Amino acid sequence: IQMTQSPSSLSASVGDRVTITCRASQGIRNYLAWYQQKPGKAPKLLIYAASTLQSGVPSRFSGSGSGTDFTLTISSLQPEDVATYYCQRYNRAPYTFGQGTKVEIKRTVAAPSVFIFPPSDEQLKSGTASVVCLLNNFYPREAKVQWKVDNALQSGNSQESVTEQDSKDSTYSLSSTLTLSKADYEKHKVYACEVTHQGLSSPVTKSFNRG
Amino acid sequence: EVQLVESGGGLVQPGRSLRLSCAASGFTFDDYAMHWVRQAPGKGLEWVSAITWNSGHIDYADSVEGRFTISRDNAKNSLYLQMNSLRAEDTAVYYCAKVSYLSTASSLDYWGQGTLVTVSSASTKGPSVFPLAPGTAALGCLVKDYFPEPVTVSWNSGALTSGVHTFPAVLQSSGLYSLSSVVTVPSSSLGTQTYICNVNHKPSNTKVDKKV
Repeated sequence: IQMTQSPSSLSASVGDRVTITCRASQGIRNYLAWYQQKPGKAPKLLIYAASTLQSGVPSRFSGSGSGTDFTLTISSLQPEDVATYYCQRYNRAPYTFGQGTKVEIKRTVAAPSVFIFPPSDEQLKSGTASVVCLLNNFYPREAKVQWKVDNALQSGNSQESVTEQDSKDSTYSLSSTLTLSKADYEKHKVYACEVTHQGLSSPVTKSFNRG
Repeated sequence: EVQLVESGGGLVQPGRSLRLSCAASGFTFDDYAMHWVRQAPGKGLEWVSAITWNSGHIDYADSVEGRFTISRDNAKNSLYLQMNSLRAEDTAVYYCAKVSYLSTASSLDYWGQGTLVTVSSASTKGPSVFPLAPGTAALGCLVKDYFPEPVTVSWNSGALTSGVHTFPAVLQSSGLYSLSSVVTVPSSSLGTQTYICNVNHKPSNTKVDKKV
């Protein structure tokens, strides 16, 4: 008993017709369901009996199939439809799920807003420095953050984190953290994050003074 | 208001056991089959176990078999999962789900918010929380060096929703996690309205209102 879906991932534009397939390894008649999971939340039931809609579910989600081959169609992709969709066999044990299909959204390119944060004095007391750079409400995901300390490129000492894709305006957000000890942090004046992004004809650079 | 509230998750050591509970209300529990599904982090949904309305038939995912024991108390209107001989990749968010119709041959039509289970021989460590201070301005809190997940973060006792971004946690070299939550607010405020990040990390039983 396997359930397989394709694609594993897809981008598409608001208005587009999206298609997701699900292949059961053995005839399941119409005991197939479709679930959406938004990031952060618990899964909702969209379609059951291969093609029956759950109540209160918008019509633009449509399901077809019988036997082994099944299909979820979303026929007018809206920004709130960003999630991962799962098929599930339920005719019999095992009640197994497909691998999932992440669906990401449009959209026109948008520039980040860049902010810089020094480490609080309550933290240098603690013994270590954290410097934080924030990129806000951009698209697409791709972004380069180069840290610079006394104009020195910095390498091997940042971690990064991306929020999932906003349901409303289809954007991402990034925080970068530069960590280094009180030793090095006291040794320099200019800390800076160079931000490089498709929505920015030239890179933007935020910076502060003290140390 | 249909409800399924899981509980019982947390840190547990390799080899040990955990009992997950799930309290049911809204519908008539005594009448439905129930399921346990789980999700590792960033990974996909995996079905675990099912049991019929009268405990008459049980099914387990080869993947547990002889380690997990689903059960229920129709009087207490509650569902259980006894998980034993745990291993790092039993680590996951575990959901209970209700079945839509009568029959086990029916879809799952409602799922709890779930409980995180983390399988690890590392001790809990509470976070230290640091302020990140600066048209529009941005501020936030740095929630550093805690274990295990989750922490949650609101601003101004939930009063402040627009402009909040809480970033997924990153595991550090040290073996602990780090978080950062942020907000965007008018540059005009600042010196007028006050901003407070409210961090809560249960596993360590600490709250901090850091006050930026």
